[PDB]
Amino acid sequence: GSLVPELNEKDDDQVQKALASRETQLMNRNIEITVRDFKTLAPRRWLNDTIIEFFMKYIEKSTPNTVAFNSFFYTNLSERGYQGVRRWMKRKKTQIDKLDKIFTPINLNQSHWALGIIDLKKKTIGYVDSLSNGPNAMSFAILTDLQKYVMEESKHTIGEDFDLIHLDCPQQPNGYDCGIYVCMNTLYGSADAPLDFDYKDAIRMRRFIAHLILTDALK
Repeated sequence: GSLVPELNEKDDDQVQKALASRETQLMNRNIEITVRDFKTLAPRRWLNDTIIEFFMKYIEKSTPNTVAFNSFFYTNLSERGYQGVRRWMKRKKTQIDKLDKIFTPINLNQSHWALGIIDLKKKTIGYVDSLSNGPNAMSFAILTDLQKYVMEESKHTIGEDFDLIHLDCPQQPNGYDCGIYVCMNTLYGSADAPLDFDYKDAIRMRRFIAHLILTDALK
């Protein structure tokens, strides 16, 4: 089958409109998306925090027993430890012991977008990068932090024995589609699907998110 649909002509045009539009509110559901933000979905552009946040919340609402944190989660966890993110789970109206997965979009050095996947059932923490040179210091750190997070959040009941892995995923053909690939990996991860997508699937993602935004998908 396929996880990212092809838009019908009316839906793809609505997107086109909004992209060529000069308009301060396409959406407000607590994520306000503007044409300015929307335009980062436009082709060849760097996807911004707001659009990731949107997609993440979409995934949450469209996936049982799943939490998909925004990109500021990892920044706070990294700079301030667990104490800097200790209420974030409670705010999700759930408990960590009651989840299948936890997604964490990661903005490395403000440009490079990557993905952390905590799979509580599989007992793994994966680092997924679409511009991967291989294991490195930052990926190691990400895995270590996410593990620490699990260990704390769970009041030290789970996480200490998790497999800390580097998950292969499809590699982007350019230096700007990181955001999209993160979204792609999140969607697939959420469906427990192998990360076997291609670049054509990825470009369709841009239109899809755009569609989702314009159709008030979070509602």
